[PDB]
Amino acid sequence: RRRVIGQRKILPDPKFGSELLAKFVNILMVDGKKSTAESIVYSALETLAQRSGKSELEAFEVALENVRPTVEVKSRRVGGSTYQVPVEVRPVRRNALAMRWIVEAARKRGDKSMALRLANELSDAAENKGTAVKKREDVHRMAEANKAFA
Amino acid sequence: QDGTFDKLTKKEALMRTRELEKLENSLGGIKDMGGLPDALFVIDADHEHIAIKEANNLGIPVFAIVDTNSDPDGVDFVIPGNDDAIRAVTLYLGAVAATVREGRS
Amino acid sequence: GQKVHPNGIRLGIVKPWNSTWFANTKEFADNLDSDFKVRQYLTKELAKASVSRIVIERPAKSIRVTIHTARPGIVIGKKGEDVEKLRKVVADIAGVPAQINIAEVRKPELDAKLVADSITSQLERRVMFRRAMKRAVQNAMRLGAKGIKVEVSGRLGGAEIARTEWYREGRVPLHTLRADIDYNTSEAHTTYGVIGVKVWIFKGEI
RNA sequence: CUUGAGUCUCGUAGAGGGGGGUAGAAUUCCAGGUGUAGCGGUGAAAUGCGUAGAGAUCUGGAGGAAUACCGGUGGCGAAGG
RNA sequence: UAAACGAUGUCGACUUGGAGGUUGUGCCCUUGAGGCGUGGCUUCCGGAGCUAACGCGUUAAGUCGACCGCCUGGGGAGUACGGCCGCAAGGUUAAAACUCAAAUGAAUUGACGGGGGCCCGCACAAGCGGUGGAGCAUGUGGUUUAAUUCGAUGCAACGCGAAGAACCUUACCUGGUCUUGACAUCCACGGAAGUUUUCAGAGAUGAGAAUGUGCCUUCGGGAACCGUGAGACAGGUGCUGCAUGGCUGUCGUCAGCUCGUGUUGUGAAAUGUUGGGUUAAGUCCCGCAACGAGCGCAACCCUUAUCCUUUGUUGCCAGCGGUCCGGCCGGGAACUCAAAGGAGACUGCCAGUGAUAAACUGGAGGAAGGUGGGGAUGACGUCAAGUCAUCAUGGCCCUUACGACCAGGGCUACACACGUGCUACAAUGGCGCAUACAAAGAGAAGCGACCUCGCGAGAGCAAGCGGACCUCAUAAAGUGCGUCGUAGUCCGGAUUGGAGUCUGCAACUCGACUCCAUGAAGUCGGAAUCGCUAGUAAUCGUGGAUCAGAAUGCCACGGUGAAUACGU
Repeated sequence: RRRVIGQRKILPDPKFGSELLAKFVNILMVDGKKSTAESIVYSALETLAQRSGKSELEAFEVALENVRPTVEVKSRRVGGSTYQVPVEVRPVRRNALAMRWIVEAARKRGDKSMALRLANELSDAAENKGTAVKKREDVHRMAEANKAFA
Repeated sequence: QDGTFDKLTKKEALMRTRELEKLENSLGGIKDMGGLPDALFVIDADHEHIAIKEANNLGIPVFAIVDTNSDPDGVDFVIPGNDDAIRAVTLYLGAVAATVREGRS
Repeated sequence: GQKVHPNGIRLGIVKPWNSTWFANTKEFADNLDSDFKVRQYLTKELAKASVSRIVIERPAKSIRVTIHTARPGIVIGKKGEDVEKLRKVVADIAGVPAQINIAEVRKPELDAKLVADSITSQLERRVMFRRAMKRAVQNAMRLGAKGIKVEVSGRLGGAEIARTEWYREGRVPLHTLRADIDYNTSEAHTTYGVIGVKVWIFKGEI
């Protein structure tokens, strides 16, 4: 509320030396599994280079521009009455929700193993598909059309 | 001073020192004698109408220097002076000091 | 119940003890049981001693239990009999050739147990609960104890009303760790239920 | 006698009254044109109005009633006003 | 006729001030707008004064005077009757009977709102993880039963009491048995007893028999026990927290409680304790009629975040002898680790926002920046809260007994619902292979080293230790190796019966454990709902206590490790 907290300071990628990639493994952690994620997501990310066939240090974002969010519903029951009131995305969520848009359909897809199942969906965004993509298709509908109540 | 010496703690006693030094900063004038002063020489009326309101309720001679904004019904030896113009009040208090420093004759 | 006992939570300070000694696992338990046998049969049999505390120290197979008592002349017994006979009592009720010790209590107004003994001694005296209650309060104040809030247990009067007696006097900073409050209670088996008393003597600091 | 009360000279303000006209917006109604399936109504609804031409639009015409803005803790009157 | 109301009759005189408004006017350079004055009408503050009070306060509800109208408890009643008036509706004038002891007005402290604004908190928000889906373990509600004992069972129960239920346990039902017991003190009797055998009984007990027979014994016969009889008996988880103590939960680690003194008020009372920010706060400062004090928050405790004083045995092995290569012995205790004492973070400082203040912020220092991190500490109060089934505890009980001994069963039975947890539903997983991976603890009636087999259970052997010396006990997920590529699946484990291991006499009901077959539902769970703030969630395991034994419960320790928190 009235008080605020700063963003927790994060060391960079232990392998590529980039803090943005280090934050990425931190969201997929269920059951406390980064060492398994070492054989799951780190084994996934290592394969993401040659499958993409280019340097995944700064070309890593060539599939993320469409994913850029602009609005989400903020529940302001102002005066005791819930409203739509979609506030524009501030930087502490517009990038967090980008990672929240990744593995929603990548647990039990019925494939070899999610050691490389996630290594299927990533190039799909710069191959024009995958989970992160259609996330922005539904956001445009809830805003920009209800001006009488938005 | 004695408590910080050896009694219980060093740092907590130092905190109490640095705080209650503000308490002793308050009450700086009255601090010597047993109280109940003979008379009173307030330098205004409105700003401290409570002061006169207590000294007359107790019967102490208020030697005020009334402003002209003020309410001189309560005072004892009203002085139609001007309370602002710090030069003036310095002059008044200098005269009063000259009187009181040897009022013992 | 939200009123933890202040003495034990302050036992980490000069707060005294009543059974401090050493043992291995093969003989904690029996020695603890031996300590209760001497702990109970030295209180029921010693109602009039006005005992403040009995403290158990066990140096080596021959222990040095001391007893905190009010009147030095009354605890002697018939000139040393209780010194020997109760040592005879403990020589087998504890299983060691023990040695008894007796400690005086100077100004028994300063002991929360002994005062609570004093009021309890006069609670059954068939007196009214207010006048006698406040009368003792200043007695300690004239003799020190710079703060005590006085409590009497429930069941006051002939009615279902069983209330408390808060009655603070002075300074009893319970939540303040540096408080070393002197606390012990006392209760009286009344012809109607249970009537007790709780008193918190404040013995300065350190 | 002139200070109380009143007459005269002189101006100042005012939704102070009474009688006359007079303007425009606004509701309503009527006539005309265009063209059309809904109109209205409320917390959802029917009664209602309507396919004939309603609502909507502009063109006019009749009538009656009140005077937006200024407008105000403003003003006037013995009060009602 | 009107709430026709300023609920204030008209008229006159006197009595501090301020700010407006509207309308005249005099003087002044009106230069002008106006400045200096003077009139009238007018709205709002306010001490005197008045008022019960609110309030009025030069437009009085002030201080006086002249006249007029009205009042005399509430109801009945502005009603009946009569009159006058009115077309009529009805107005005005205007009682009484009877009934009650109040009806009122100002205001104070509670305050309930379908006043209001504010501000707080995984309250909501944003995510995570969940429960509810399945299947298993316990508990609650019901059914049955002999009992399936009792309590709690709105927030605050339902993996609770009850820290571990085969008999025992267990307070329940049945059956057998004794009735001064089976609990304990006091009597009579004699003598020790204890123990070893019987017989029956399920034991209870009953019939016993003996070995016996210790010591005081101014030698009873006691100290003792043995065994029986009368009594004061005890005794009973037998009734009352709605009699209690104590204890516990509840708002709630809530900041709110207050009190003295002082002041204000005729007083109920207020003040402080409110307001301006500020914060975890009744926090700080600013002012404030509050000034102090007390209970509260806070720290004073412990642990943890650095280094230092004092110290190295088993433990660390810096360095020296070799390595008895593991640091083994010496040996250093440099030093990991360890402990008897400390210091270090204290708004401390730069700078700023900010009233300068407080507060806050940017920055710096140092391991540690604004209670560093956690616990201990629950104010007044609060609820017939619950507890007489823990105990103690008034009153109510019966004492050959609603006392008891012993033996079966039952607390786990089912027809279902619910509470809680765990297990999954897999390939973030499984298999086996190689691999390094901790900490805290526990214990000579013990773990049990080691040694052999058991596919294992554990068993036969067994050191060691009184534990910086012995075991539990190796970590585990994990990574690389092939692996299936989602298979109701090598998932999962119910499940069943067989085979066996130990625990305890004896374990179907009601032991555990192992092996085998068992491969079910469930392939992520709707209505929904809850938990969640850094090492957090998420997890992974490890042990401990409780333990003859029988954890998904509970305590304790580590392993890995994110986002959400802008916001009232």
